[PDB]
Amino acid sequence: AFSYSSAAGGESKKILGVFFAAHEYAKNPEFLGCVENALGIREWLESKGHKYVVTSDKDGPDSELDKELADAHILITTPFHPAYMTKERLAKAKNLELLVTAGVGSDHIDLHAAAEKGLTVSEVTGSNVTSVAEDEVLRILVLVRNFAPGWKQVSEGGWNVAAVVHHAYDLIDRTVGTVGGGRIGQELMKRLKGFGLKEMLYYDRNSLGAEREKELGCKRETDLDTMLSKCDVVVVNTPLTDQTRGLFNKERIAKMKKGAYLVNNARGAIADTEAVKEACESGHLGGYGGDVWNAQPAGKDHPWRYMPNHAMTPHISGTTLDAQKRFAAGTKDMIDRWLKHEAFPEQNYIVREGKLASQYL
Amino acid sequence: AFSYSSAAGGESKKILGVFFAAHEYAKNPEFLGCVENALGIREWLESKGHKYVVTSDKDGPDSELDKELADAHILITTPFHPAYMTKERLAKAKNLELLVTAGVGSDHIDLHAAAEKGLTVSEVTGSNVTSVAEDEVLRILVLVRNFAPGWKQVSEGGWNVAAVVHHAYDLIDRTVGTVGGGRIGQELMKRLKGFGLKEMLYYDRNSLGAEREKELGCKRETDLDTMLSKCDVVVVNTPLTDQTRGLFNKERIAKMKKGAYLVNNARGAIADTEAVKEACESGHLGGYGGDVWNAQPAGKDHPWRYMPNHAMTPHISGTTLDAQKRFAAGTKDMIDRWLKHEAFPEQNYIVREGKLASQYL
Ligand SMILES: NC(=O)c1ccc[n+]([C@@H]2O[C@H](COP(=O)([O-])OP(=O)(O)OC[C@H]3O[C@@H](n4cnc5c(N)ncnc54)[C@H](O)[C@@H]3O)[C@@H](O)[C@H]2O)c1
Ligand SMILES: NC(=O)c1ccc[n+]([C@@H]2O[C@H](COP(=O)([O-])OP(=O)(O)OC[C@H]3O[C@@H](n4cnc5c(N)ncnc54)[C@H](O)[C@@H]3O)[C@@H](O)[C@H]2O)c1
Repeated sequence: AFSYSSAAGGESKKILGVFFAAHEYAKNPEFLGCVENALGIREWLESKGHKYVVTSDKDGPDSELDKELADAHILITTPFHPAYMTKERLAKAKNLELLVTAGVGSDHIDLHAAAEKGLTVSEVTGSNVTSVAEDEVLRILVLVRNFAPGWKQVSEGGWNVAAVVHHAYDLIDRTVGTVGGGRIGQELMKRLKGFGLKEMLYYDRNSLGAEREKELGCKRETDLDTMLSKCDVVVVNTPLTDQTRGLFNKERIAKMKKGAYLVNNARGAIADTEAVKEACESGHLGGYGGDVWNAQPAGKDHPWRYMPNHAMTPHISGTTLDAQKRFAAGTKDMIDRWLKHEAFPEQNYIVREGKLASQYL
Repeated sequence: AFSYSSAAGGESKKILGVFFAAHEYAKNPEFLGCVENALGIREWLESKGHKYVVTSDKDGPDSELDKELADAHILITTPFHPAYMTKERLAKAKNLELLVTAGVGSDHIDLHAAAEKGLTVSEVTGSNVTSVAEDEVLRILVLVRNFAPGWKQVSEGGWNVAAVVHHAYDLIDRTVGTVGGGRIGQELMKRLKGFGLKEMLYYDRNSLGAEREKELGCKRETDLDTMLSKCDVVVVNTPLTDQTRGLFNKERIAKMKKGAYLVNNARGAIADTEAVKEACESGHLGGYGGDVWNAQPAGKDHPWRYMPNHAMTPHISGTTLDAQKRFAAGTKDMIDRWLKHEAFPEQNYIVREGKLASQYL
């Protein structure tokens, strides 16, 4: 009922948010990361005379996302329920100036297309990198120690120790490799310190400190194939870039030790769907697990749901209640800064001044 | 077909082993811990002119265990499929001199009764204490991060991030308490080092080093109730003694923080069955998980199978293929030493010279 705002010329800005529905779970106000509570920023936007419109309806061209997209200045996405911003969707977005990811990973945006339009793309760098590091250890131990079939077995009334431990091992004196030595890569190695690994290995374009490598008890592998062929466990910790799409194909998976484990809480598309299914069926992989899929939601018939020895979940690790707090705060901050014509922290920029952040090249 | 042995007077000794069946999984000879492969010691016993008899049939009084028990000199048990050696069963065991546990925890033996008969009870101290420490971290992360419902959800074709993360948290800046600062207690704290806990706490009759406490980043809690009321997560790491039976009752569970997590890979009976079920149903417990049950096998109707927020499996953690190697070797060694009238390592003795090891008092 108020026509103006505290912005230039009192132009009312429209902020569009796409979040999953929490339905009854939204009764917990700590549950910020959902369409119902919308990061708890509605009153703070409405009180500036700005418009705040949110939806969980992002799929197909009849979507609330496509309706509302035309006159939106600011788009908030979340990786857990990601608005896929194609060249077409960006081109219809006539007022769009800022794309902010409530989480980490902005690959659900056409970054090359956003860059060409001079749009700004940002994410809450660092906000759930500890949460994913914890979940990666979870997935390693669950696959190595064969937890899931055992939990299934006793929940359905059975008792057969052998049907579980015929495929259960200890992590001690095994070799773990992280593809990526970024924030999550490093938080993983910090958390694998006490497990008495043979070696902790990382592959990245960037050497860490010699001092950092000592701190993390890790060693750099120059060649990826050289790292993979030493590893009992492989963890994916890169963004989804043009370099990293389908990086874990037939060829690259056969380069891994027989019965080795593949954990991916980075992005599904970094691992070829059919290649992971088959190597799980053959046993060339001891198992595959992660919260991330090449389509979000994953179609009912995504094979990663039904393949053997999998530790799959929906996209949960970076959106625990504790993670939601951090990326909510970071999202509000960047919208605050944008309205104040203030630079974001340099690390939060994925696309700025028509250029992609070096880690997406 | 040979009537004598390399023992005193060439008395053929009978070694009785009770193991679970591995059926087809016994095709893997690394799968030592099963009735079919029987720790791979048959030829080494038979070649000394000793008798080796093994069975998975240990339950009821019509059992192969009860038939064979009468004339057995040496009994090998395993906690994963434990022969319950009651006062009655011991009294029928006319030749029995040595009870050796292929694993750790000999509570499935009436130790007070074994002590009265002057029998020797031993276990492979240290043999799977790293394996259980790993699995305890597994169970903590699985319960805190709510893995299991998510794995169930996607395996049955669903997709609902909220139905999982409404009860999913991060471990960082939370407080973990281990009831027991023994081998597993210590291997747990070593593995929780990198998780940025608020505090790592332990309760034990025995202080560790001041130097050890620094090494483990831990602090001692004198009063159990004082430890419990600070703890987001509680891990059970004591043997099942007279002190520790039903230690986790109604009263003691209500002393834990609301929505706190209880992990038990020690022994089921340390936690009252109904008390754990109810506190899981009320949410006073965020969840309960472990591989150990007060009856082994657990009856089809054990409530811990069907209660909410559980991370239960059969008894697997201390009998991964890697653990089986270590307790097989230790069992063969102690039988070797017994035949040579050689003392076992002091730590392997549960019952010696009519006395119980201090940690079972
Ligand atoms: N499951 C979740 O909820 C969740 C949450 C957080 C992040 N993620 C995913 O994890 C990714 C990693 O996050 P982060 O915080 O570690 O980011 P980061 O930018 O700190 O780390 C990424 C690392 O990858 C390296 N890299 C990029 N392309 C490479 C290539 N071709 N070869 C070698 N190294 C390459 C970079 O040098 C960098 O060190 C995110 O981009 C996101 O896709 C998922
Ligand atoms: N799930 C499995 O497969 C598996 C495998 C290994 C052991 N376990 C169980 O774990 C138990 C612990 O194993 P461990 O290797 O740490 O043994 P440990 O003897 O090194 O540690 C036990 C600790 O409990 C303490 N303790 C005993 N009674 C106590 C009491 N009333 N109050 C306070 N402290 C008390 C002792 O002081 C000791 O430090 C075993 O007895 C066994 O029951 C299970």
